[PDB]
Amino acid sequence: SDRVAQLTVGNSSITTQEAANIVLAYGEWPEYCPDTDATAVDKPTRPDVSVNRFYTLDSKMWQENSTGWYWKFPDVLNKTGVFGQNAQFHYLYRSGFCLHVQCNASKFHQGALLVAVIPEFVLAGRGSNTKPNEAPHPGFNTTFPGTAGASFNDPYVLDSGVPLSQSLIYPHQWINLRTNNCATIIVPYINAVPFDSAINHSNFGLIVVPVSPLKYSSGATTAIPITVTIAPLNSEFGGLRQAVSQ
Amino acid sequence: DPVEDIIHDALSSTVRRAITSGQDVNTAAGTAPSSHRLETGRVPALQAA
Repeated sequence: SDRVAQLTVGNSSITTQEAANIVLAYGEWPEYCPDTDATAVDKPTRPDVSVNRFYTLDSKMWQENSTGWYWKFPDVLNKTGVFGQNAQFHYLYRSGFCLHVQCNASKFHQGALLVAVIPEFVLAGRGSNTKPNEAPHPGFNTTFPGTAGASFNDPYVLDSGVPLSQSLIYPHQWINLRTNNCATIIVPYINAVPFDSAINHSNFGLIVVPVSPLKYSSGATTAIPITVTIAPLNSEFGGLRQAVSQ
Repeated sequence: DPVEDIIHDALSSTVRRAITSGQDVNTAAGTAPSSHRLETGRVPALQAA
């Protein structure tokens, strides 16, 4: 009665049989920018069916010695669908997201994933150089991975200095292969400005860390993939001009 | 009365109304929504410096 669940957005739907809950980040739904908070004078555009739907990224294979992955939003949806085109043609972007991560496994596999969102997930350069002119900084592809998504190098510190233990203060959810098989999170627009660019600043990042490593006996299925799907909700765009990829 | 070109202007040279009244503006001006208007004869863009 509470394990089964169906989400539906636009022309897409998602079923699930073992996930039990919907984590609403910070207890607020995605809403449109009210007039008392808007700064842009122009009229934005609100498709609400061309962009508000479930885009399914590629799958990442969970290995016995994996280290975790991260995505940036709305970086992933900048080349796919009408969302990608609107974000490439418009300067001001605003939207909440609905994340849904699936990693199914038999009742004999064991493991646990931590699926969290990090508002303003600033990455860090791993290096002991203390002068700001020779210090290492993460490359562009390492900080804005894109639809492919990037992997961690040392997830215990989330590649951002902060420990992973306290990362549970963020809107998070576990994928425990004994109880649930997918985790979902509805996150609103989290930013210090009414609108913002969609190709320069990524509002937040998604984190999938295999805390309890995958373990199974011989003969079971070795290829355990993880699939993420994202639905931008209550999206607005403004400031139309020629297409700028980045 | 005997000569009235001198009274007609004396009682006409009072404070001439030069209305340019200002208003107390506390904050910057907002904006009102506007749709598209396909009309002829009413052009707010054409000015004359």
